[PDB]
Amino acid sequence: MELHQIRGCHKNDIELKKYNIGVAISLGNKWFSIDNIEKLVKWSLLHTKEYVIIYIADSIKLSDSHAEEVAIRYGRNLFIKIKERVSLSFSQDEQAKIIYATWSDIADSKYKEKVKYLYNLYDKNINFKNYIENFVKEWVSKEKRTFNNNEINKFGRYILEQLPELMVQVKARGVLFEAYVYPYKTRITEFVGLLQKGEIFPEIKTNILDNHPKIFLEVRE
Repeated sequence: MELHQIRGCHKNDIELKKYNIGVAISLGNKWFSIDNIEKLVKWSLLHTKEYVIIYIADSIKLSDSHAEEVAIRYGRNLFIKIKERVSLSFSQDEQAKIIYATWSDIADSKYKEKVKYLYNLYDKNINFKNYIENFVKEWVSKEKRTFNNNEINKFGRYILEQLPELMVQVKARGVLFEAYVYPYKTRITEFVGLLQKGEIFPEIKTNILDNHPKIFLEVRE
């Protein structure tokens, strides 16, 4: 595993250890085996400024929040497996650098205001709604299963919940992390790139972005 492509800084800022690094796990994505998560976490500990923040970032009713629901159904059991692998793979010195951020650790009141902005935009702006939905339709068109329009719309809202964490630097239990690692560029990361630059839906940048954009580090074998 090494850095492939970087959006938001130069290669020199990474080998200089300027930033804390988040490991965004897409639970249910076949690449995020425990072995690959361990390799992302290993790489992150070696390149980080200080901390590695592990969190659930995607999931393509016991809670009003899909990301919360995911957290309590599956995110906890995943965190339990990662913890045990880590305590056998790393020294007590390294384990102290790891923060297991739950959805509620990240989605504080400031975060929820951003999400709420997006939800309202999804409901009142039909171009924005239509665009978010097509991300969903693209994904589902590479899966076998079909989905109705009502579920497409629901899946779109799930994206908006995670959007601020990809766009802005947020704190996880009082620890700012400026960059996150992910094994592949996606349509989401290209979308976020445009949002941060105000080249698409510029109202979003005006209302939720703070001139400290999340840095995306593409890291894989």
